[PDB]
Amino acid sequence: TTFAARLNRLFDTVYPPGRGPHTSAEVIAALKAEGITMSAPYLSQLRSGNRTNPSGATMAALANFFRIKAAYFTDDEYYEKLDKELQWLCTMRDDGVRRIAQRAHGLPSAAQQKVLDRIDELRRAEGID
Amino acid sequence: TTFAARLNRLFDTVYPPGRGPHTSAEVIAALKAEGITMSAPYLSQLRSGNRTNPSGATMAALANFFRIKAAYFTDDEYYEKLDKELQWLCTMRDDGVRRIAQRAHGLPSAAQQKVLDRIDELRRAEGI
Repeated sequence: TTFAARLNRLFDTVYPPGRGPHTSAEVIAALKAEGITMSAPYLSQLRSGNRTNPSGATMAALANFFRIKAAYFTDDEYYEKLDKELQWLCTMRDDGVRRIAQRAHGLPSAAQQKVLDRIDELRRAEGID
Repeated sequence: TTFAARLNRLFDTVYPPGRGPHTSAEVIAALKAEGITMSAPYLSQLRSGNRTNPSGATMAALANFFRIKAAYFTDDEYYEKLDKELQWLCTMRDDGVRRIAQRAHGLPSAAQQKVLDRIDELRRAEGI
């Protein structure tokens, strides 16, 4: 929940289909495309963490870039109100979870539950739980 | 499957997190902000299909907004490779499968397999 934390978070979960995440320069690019002078290193130093605490414009820019609200960055709660769906994304990019979802999509609720229950058996078994 | 639909297919699949599908108006405005200009009711009739076969450049600026490639409208290869994969959501979203899918993410490589195995063990109990 540093700046660079929630920032990179975006960088790793929000991006167009058939496609990987945006580059820093891809962001910088879009930033000049709406007329915004942010130095490309000024992205890096902030993603690394060399001097956190950026200004609101500096924040609202890249919130509006990813097309989410900058309350994400400020309000610790919206961060959490969001991150659910936001995590949820990097969930469904996972083959395995895909395969599973696919297969178990045709069982009855009753049988799909055993799956859910079987799932639990294995997280416990891994020390996940 | 025609532009008026392919463009309508996009508003209803591609939209940002914690957000509703994209709006035509906010589509026009967002382009304008680039310095890029486009009519409101052109698009409206465009989406109605009351004016098809648009500028090669009209398609581009428009894909650019949705952050996808322009081929989505021309190239059906890229398309089917998408919208059916874009069709993943509603079938794999809010189903109850939601939890099954989101619990299962944490799992290790071997574990997910045991779950794949467990499913056929359950399908078999019906017919497979």
